[PDB]
Amino acid sequence: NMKAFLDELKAENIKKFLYNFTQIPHLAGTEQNFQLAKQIQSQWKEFGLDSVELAHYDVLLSYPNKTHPNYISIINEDGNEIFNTSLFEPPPPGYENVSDIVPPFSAFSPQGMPEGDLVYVNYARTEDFFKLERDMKINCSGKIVIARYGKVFRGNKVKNAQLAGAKGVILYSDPADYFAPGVKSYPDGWNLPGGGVQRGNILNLNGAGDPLTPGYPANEYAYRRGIAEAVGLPSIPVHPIGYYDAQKLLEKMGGSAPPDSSWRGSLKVPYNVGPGFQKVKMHIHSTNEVTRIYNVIGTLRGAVEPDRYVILGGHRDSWVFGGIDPQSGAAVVHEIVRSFGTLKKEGWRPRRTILFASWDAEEFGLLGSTEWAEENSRLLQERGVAYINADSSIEGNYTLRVDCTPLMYSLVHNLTKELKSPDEGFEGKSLYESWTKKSPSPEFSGMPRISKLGSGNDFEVFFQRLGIASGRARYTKNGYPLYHSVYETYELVEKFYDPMFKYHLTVAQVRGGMVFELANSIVLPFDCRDYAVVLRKYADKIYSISMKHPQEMKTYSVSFDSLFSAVKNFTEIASKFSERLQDFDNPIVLRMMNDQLMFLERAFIDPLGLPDRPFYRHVIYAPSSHNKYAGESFPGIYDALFDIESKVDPSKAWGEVKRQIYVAAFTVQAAAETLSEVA
Amino acid sequence: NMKAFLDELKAENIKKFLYNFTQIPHLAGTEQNFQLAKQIQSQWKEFGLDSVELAHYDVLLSYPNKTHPNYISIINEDGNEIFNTSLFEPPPPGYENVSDIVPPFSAFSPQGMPEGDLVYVNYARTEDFFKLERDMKINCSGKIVIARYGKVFRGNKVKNAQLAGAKGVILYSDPADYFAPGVKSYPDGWNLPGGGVQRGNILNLNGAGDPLTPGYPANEYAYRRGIAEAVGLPSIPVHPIGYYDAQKLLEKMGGSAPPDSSWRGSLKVPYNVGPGFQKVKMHIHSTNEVTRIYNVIGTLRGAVEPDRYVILGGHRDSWVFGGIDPQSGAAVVHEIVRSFGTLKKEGWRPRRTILFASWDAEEFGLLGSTEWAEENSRLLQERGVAYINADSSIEGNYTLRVDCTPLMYSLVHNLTKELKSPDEGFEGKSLYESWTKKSPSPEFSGMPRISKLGSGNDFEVFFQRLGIASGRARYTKNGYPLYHSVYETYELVEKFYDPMFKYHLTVAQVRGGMVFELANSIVLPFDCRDYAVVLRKYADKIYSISMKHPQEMKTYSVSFDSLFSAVKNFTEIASKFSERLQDFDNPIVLRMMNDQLMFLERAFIDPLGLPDRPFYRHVIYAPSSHNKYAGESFPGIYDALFDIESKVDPSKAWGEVKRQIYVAAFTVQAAAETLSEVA
Ligand SMILES: *[C@@H]1O[C@H](CO)[C@@H](O[C@@H]2O[C@H](CO)[C@@H](O[C@@H]3O[C@H](CO)[C@@H](O)[C@H](O[C@H]4O[C@H](CO)[C@@H](O)[C@H](O)[C@@H]4O)[C@@H]3O)[C@H](O)[C@H]2NC(C)=O)[C@H](O)[C@H]1NC(C)=O
Ligand SMILES: *[C@@H]1O[C@H](CO)[C@@H](O[C@@H]2O[C@H](CO)[C@@H](O[C@@H]3O[C@H](CO)[C@@H](O)[C@H](O[C@H]4O[C@H](CO)[C@@H](O)[C@H](O)[C@@H]4O)[C@@H]3O)[C@H](O)[C@H]2NC(C)=O)[C@H](O)[C@H]1NC(C)=O
Ligand SMILES: *[C@@H]1O[C@H](CO)[C@@H](O[C@@H]2O[C@H](CO)[C@@H](O)[C@H](O)[C@H]2NC(C)=O)[C@H](O)[C@H]1NC(C)=O
Ligand SMILES: *[C@@H]1O[C@H](CO)[C@@H](O[C@@H]2O[C@H](CO)[C@@H](O)[C@H](O)[C@H]2NC(C)=O)[C@H](O)[C@H]1NC(C)=O
Ligand SMILES: *[C@@H]1O[C@H](CO)[C@@H](O[C@@H]2O[C@H](CO)[C@@H](O)[C@H](O)[C@H]2NC(C)=O)[C@H](O)[C@H]1NC(C)=O
Ligand SMILES: *[C@@H]1O[C@H](CO)[C@@H](O[C@@H]2O[C@H](CO)[C@@H](O)[C@H](O)[C@H]2NC(C)=O)[C@H](O)[C@H]1NC(C)=O
Ligand SMILES: *[C@@H]1O[C@H](CO)[C@@H](O)[C@H](O)[C@H]1NC(C)=O
Ligand SMILES: *[C@@H]1O[C@H](CO)[C@@H](O)[C@H](O)[C@H]1NC(C)=O
Ligand SMILES: *[C@@H]1O[C@H](CO)[C@@H](O)[C@H](O)[C@H]1NC(C)=O
Ligand SMILES: *[C@@H]1O[C@H](CO)[C@@H](O)[C@H](O)[C@H]1NC(C)=O
Ligand SMILES: *[C@@H]1O[C@H](CO)[C@@H](O)[C@H](O)[C@H]1NC(C)=O
Ligand SMILES: *[C@@H]1O[C@H](CO)[C@@H](O)[C@H](O)[C@H]1NC(C)=O
Ligand SMILES: N[C@@H](CCC(=O)O)C(=O)O
Ligand SMILES: N[C@@H](CCC(=O)O)C(=O)O
Ligand SMILES: [Ca+2]
Ligand SMILES: [Ca+2]
Ligand SMILES: [Cl-]
Ligand SMILES: [Cl-]
Ligand SMILES: [Zn+2]
Ligand SMILES: [Zn+2]
Ligand SMILES: [Zn+2]
Ligand SMILES: [Zn+2]
Repeated sequence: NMKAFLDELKAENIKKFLYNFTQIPHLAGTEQNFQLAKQIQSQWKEFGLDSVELAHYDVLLSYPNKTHPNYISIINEDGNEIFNTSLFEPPPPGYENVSDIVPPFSAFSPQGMPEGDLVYVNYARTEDFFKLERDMKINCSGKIVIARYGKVFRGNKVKNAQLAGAKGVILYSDPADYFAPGVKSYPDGWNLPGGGVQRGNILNLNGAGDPLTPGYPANEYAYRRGIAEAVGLPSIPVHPIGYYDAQKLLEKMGGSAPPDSSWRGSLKVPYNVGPGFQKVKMHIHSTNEVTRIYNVIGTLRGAVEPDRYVILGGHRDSWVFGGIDPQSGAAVVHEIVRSFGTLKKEGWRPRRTILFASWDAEEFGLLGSTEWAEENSRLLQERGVAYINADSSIEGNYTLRVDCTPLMYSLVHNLTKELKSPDEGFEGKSLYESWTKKSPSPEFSGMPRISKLGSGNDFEVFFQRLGIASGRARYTKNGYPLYHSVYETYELVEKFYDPMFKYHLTVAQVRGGMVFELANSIVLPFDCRDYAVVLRKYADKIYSISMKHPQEMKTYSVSFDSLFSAVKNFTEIASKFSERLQDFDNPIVLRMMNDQLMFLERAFIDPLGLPDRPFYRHVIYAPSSHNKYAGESFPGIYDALFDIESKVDPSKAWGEVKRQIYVAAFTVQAAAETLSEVA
Repeated sequence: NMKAFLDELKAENIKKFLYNFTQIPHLAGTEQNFQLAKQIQSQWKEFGLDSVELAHYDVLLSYPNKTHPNYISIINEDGNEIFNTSLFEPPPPGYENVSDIVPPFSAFSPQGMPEGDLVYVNYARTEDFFKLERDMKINCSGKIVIARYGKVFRGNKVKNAQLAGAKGVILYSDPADYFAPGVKSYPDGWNLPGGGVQRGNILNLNGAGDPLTPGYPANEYAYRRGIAEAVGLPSIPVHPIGYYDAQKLLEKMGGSAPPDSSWRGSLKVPYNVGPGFQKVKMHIHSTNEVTRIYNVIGTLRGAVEPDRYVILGGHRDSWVFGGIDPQSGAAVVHEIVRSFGTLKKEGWRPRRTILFASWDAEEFGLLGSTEWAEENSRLLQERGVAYINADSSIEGNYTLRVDCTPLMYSLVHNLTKELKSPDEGFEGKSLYESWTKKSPSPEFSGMPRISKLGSGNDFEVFFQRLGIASGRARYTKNGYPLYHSVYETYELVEKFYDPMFKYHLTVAQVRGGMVFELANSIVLPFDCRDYAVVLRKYADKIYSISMKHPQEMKTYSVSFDSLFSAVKNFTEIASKFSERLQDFDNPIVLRMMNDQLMFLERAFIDPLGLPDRPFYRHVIYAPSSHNKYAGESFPGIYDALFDIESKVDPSKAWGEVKRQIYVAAFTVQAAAETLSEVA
């Protein structure tokens, strides 16, 4: 049973694995990450899984030219390079003989050497550019943005800069965002040093996966698009830097003052917006190449319903050592596997099949999970019960953070009531109790906050494309300063985040317990009434956004009646379905009603996808078009409404709002009807 | 059991229903067809079904203007109308007081009054236009085609004419195609009189359904496209005529002689190609309007697997009386229903649920079946076992004609061995025996011909869009002369086609028996090895077509290795799966293996659809792009190869051939892998 599963999980084992996974870098496409794949595969076999395979793909990756390094310069009137940005981050104590630390770079930047005047765009959010071009009338065409990291996924910043006419982008970490007050830089605390730099990709893939093979797995015979028809590439060069290098570029900034204090970081600088101050010159030399990646897929066959899959997955590739991101998730998955395999060795099997995955190339655009899911989509869509992600277990040590589909709200509520809080001041009390005192829902009542799933991690294809119920759980802060830098080490974790490994252990219990229950409970632990509740809230919300335009709603006859009508029927049919679920015995009726619960998330998929994003097919949730990390509810209506006052042809824009209301109402009705009696 | 089902079916009942369904016209969108819907619904209730509902939709239909009739004219130098074509067909004996016989028209023609010179294009097939523009260098721009009916779906002719620059199309029935030697015109035989005219729509919908709501059901709150963004409308006027009116238009034809004898009909005319001879003028005045249609859906709940649906469906709407098309199919469905409901009344239930449908508006583009399937797609795709169509039971009286997915080849083989042939000279012998002596397969061996499913009938959405295994069966000739004319009456059927109603009865046994077996057999009666066999044949075929371009295949490295490799694995995995299907007991393993058989057809669906035809998603079969009625195998590769010697950029054209090989190979592999062990 479950308690046996949970008691077998040990903090010491997690620590031991984390140490083992973080001694060398494990960058996607390198031999070191292949070797770790082979190790994971051996150990998952010894741990007891029925099978463990490597699935490999040849996908577009991106690396810096080892002999022609990337950097940024200030240049004078005569073209001499008076300031050069660092070529590498200062390696942390004791790691100075590690080879193959990839220098800071923006994966997938095109090559180029643009010169021009700087403009400072704050976080390069959609609204930051709105402030620039609309209020301040500053024009970014032919300019070079600098933008600080924070708030939104860096791909969105680059996209916004492109559309504003920019010819390059420089990203940097501002200490207002990445330097927490009163704690020391690494190695003496967990803050970002001025030489530290955040790596990461800058693609705008919108669920496509490998940019060369959208729709189809990048296997041995795959037909690849030419690089110019590739999906999601930036067309301007991009490079990130630390805040020491950034102070040098920002201190000379002229032109307009910052519009208000929310544009000002905490470097001792004016934070003028520009343009200009001498010029800035980018040197970027990174190549794209097709490179083999390896997913490890472990199978633990179910005893009764082996054709029903519960998937626990997270990535293995890291930018550098991956002490938090991802090896603190991976070390948790490893111990979960060990523990399931221990039960299995004593003759136990879960009722449903469990798949365990170590994904590759997540850092480069979720490529490993996506290619695999493109290869196995027919299996996943007819047999896929649930996907639980397993990236970083900790990004802080304050409380639990859970993002999931409404179908798992009750499962998570119940599970955390049975678990001991690891928090200081809640010993004896339940994880539910600490989590809900520390992070209460705004949306009602005596309950913990659970957020919407956006994207930016490996659950994306499973949820947004295929409609498999998904969740994720980790310990969070009240990203983190050392995110995607060389300073993310084992030492960072043991010394400053989780010395006892008890937050790790709690996350392993939450992740492992969700999976256990999904794989073993007789009736699937999904509550469809939870979907009914949030659908009303999302419909109230999208309605209020529309009601900011009362005249247009009158003129174009914009009714939401059909959506509220669908949400009411969903509520009603969902009640009747839960009554039936309580009142029945009989392996056919059980299978039928489980298939209804399993397919309910599936019912929200529209095979035509959302407008211009064919691979985002969930009608209720999609990643925000302005921030891949954030989920948006009723995304088709929300985007049809966004900035609608600026459109040229209002009747066409409002026509499209109404079309999206119709699609959402139809889809909510049709979802509901999957829970009606079947005949 | 089955024999009980079959013995309850009576020829007299079929005759009785046919008579009842053919006394007045039942045109889609008229009150008469609504009344027949209500009648069907009452009777299916009295016959015993658990429920019977009307599902209605508001769809774009097309009617002639009652006060401004459509016609064609010859006009002289001064614009006087010297010949006018008939306004109506001479009504048959005894029906001259029937009101609301819709005059001949081409449903969905736009309005217009074009004048110009005639050009004669034979059947207006793709190759006919190739002969015109390529060999004979005749140019159809600003001209008016006339084309005879035959060979290909009339929508394709209109499309071909449009792309050739034509400004109007006149369709007519040539006696070489619609006047069988040695039999008399109606009412004294079954031939087309010179005043008879073939109605029918001329849309190019490619699976879209209602032209205003592609993707989504045309329900009460549907957002409709404007008519100018509508799907599949012709942009030139079209009108059909009989061969008396056609002789008048053809006799004066000048310009080039016909290129050979296959362009010559059997009117005593030269069959000159034109252009010119005086001019031709079209008067077309038909409107498009949104009109309510009604499907009747009957449910017979399954006793064990009520969440698994076997669907028997056919249309109810007719152009006029619908004596063959469709009421001879509908009268068969009615008796099948009666007969199932009789068993039900004696306490029996089928194992799986059976749905019975009387579709509306099939004649206008398969709109009734498609809208319903767009509304219920989530149900159909997770629960849909099979669809059997039930249009015209007879189009002749020579032998059986069966088109179906390979998955039903063995079911149909077995079923027809248990049925008595109704043929003259095969009394005592089996339907299998007559069918295979009369119509032997070219493709191998001692077996009857079974054709590929194309489209042009209500199975389209179920098979080509949703991937539900489908079939159809009817008696055929060695279309038929009176197709879609006023002369298609009950009398036509009783006097000349099937006086005893024994061909009807045989078709009711074949249709009803297929459904019985699908709904009641413990293991689904699908043989996946049958798919393996035809996949090799289709891959040999597509390969041979490519090998007509050996140089290009060398230059661009066009390999089919991946496809043959996928077909071999499918063959192998399909053998192993059938071994397992024989060797097992246990309601879970049974359900699992049935789900594997049910989803196998589903596995061939590509959610991105075929290029430019998003609603044709089956990778193995699609309607021919040159003839909606004909199925084409590996349609994505075949269309990438079609007329490839004429493309401007050969490396791009051959690039697209290879991409399609990759899609087909991936899809065959992925389909196969759904039949592998599940964990
Ligand atoms: C939520 O669930 C309910 C089911 O309880 C469902 O209600 C349906 O609403 C539609 C109207 O929106 C109803 O449509 C009617 O159907 C009848 C036949 O039974 C027609 O005669 C009616 O048509 C006339 O009136 C229209 C409206 O003014 C006219 O425009 C039209 O031209 C006709 O004159 C009418 O269309 C439907 O019957 C009910 N079903 C019920 C009550 O069982 C509702 O739609 C669901 N919500 C969503 C978004 O799906
Ligand atoms: C039909 O079924 C069979 C399964 O029985 C399946 O065979 C697979 O074929 C591919 C090759 O097309 C194999 O790929 C290999 O994988 C190994 C790892 O196990 C690699 O080391 C190999 O890579 C090297 O060689 C390549 C080819 O020259 C190089 O291009 C590459 O860069 C490497 O140097 C190789 O890729 C795969 O392992 C087998 N699986 C087996 C035999 O189990 C076949 O693909 C199926 N057909 C289709 C269309 O799916
Ligand atoms: C991580 O742990 C594994 C196994 O516990 C270590 O890999 C083993 O290393 C020993 C000594 O070289 C060998 O006997 C085995 O062949 C290895 N097992 C494998 C690959 O499965 C691995 O060295 C540890 N990594 C580090 C850096 O400490
Ligand atoms: C979470 O736990 C609650 C309380 O145990 C569960 O709700 C009860 O479930 C039982 C078992 O079916 C019902 O008889 C009770 O009537 C339910 N009570 C309440 C308060 O609703 C709930 O089902 C659990 N959720 C899961 C496991 O998904
Ligand atoms: C077709 O058959 C049906 C029923 O067998 C006939 O409809 C019935 O007509 C009688 C006499 O008018 C009434 O008592 C019933 O109300 C009708 N039943 C219905 C609508 O279900 C129908 O008239 C026949 N049609 C023709 C043209 O013969
Ligand atoms: C059609 O009938 C043939 C002959 O009865 C069936 O094939 C046999 O099926 C039985 C029952 O499972 C097997 O034990 C035999 O070995 C099969 N024999 C042959 C010649 O293959 C076939 O399964 C039937 N097809 C259906 C009902 O789909
Ligand atoms: C790295 O830089 C130099 C200069 O262009 C050259 O040797 C080599 O082509 C580069 N490597 C690449 C493009 O991968
Ligand atoms: C920047 O680097 C370039 C190329 O190596 C060099 O010419 C220049 O001197 C450098 N500038 C400084 C200040 O070091
Ligand atoms: C973890 O522990 C303490 C407890 O509040 C906290 O103050 C400290 O900042 C935390 N560590 C990190 C890295 O957030
Ligand atoms: C039928 O024709 C006449 C002339 O245009 C007119 O009375 C009426 O508008 C027409 N009906 C239509 C367009 O439905
Ligand atoms: C054709 O019909 C028109 C309109 O009714 C009329 O003016 C003309 O006379 C007709 N031609 C003949 C030959 O009847
Ligand atoms: C039906 O019966 C006879 C038998 O051969 C045939 O000659 C006749 O042409 C058939 N009827 C039709 C309409 O095809
Ligand atoms: N999690 C990685 C990848 C995100 C993505 O490519 O969507 C990041 O946030 O950088
Ligand atoms: N069966 C009808 C309709 C075909 C279609 O619209 O596809 C015909 O052939 O006219
Ligand atoms: Ca891909
Ligand atoms: Ca529609
Ligand atoms: Cl996660
Ligand atoms: Cl048919
Ligand atoms: Zn990560
Ligand atoms: Zn990361
Ligand atoms: Zn028909
Ligand atoms: Zn027809």
